[PDB]
Amino acid sequence: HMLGLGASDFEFGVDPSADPELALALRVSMEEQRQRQEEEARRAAAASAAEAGIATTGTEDSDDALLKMTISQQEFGRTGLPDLSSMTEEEQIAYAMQMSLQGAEFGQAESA
Amino acid sequence: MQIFVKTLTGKTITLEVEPSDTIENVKAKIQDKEGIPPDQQRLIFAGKQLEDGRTLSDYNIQKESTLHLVLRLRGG
Repeated sequence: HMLGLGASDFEFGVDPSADPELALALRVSMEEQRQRQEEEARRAAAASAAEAGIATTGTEDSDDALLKMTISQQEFGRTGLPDLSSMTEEEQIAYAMQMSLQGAEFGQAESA
Repeated sequence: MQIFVKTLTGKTITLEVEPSDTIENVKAKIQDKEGIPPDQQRLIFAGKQLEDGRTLSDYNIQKESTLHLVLRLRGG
């Protein structure tokens, strides 16, 4: 006999009820995957439901209201500036670079 | 020579610099004029960012040139 397939096939490989650490580990991973296929199966069904079956479906009380109410409180929140600390040095750089090359350019642009 | 720098607030400042001056020296000049840290000052010209190791002449910047100033957020 040897230890290749005799007494070396029980290392936490006999049953899930033989250890609450392996039973919960496999139960926590199975539930996590379900959340990904769920939030992805619910959002996908809702998007396609607003194209062929615009009628009721599950949650359609404030569809455009959520689109307007969300952009109404955000778009109406201090808009007298192109934002500064809300972006980055590169985003702010795009602003200065976007105006720098857009100053004196009457014939010399980016032609090939 | 003298040059102008426009900030995100459309404010333009006039400074006295030479073509052999480095960009880092230009940022220090803006700080002494306003009070902003040179580490957060960025100079942009013709769509090209100026490098602290490069001089104004390297970017063909001549007197009365208009440079753009940007804020850099990377210092804690």
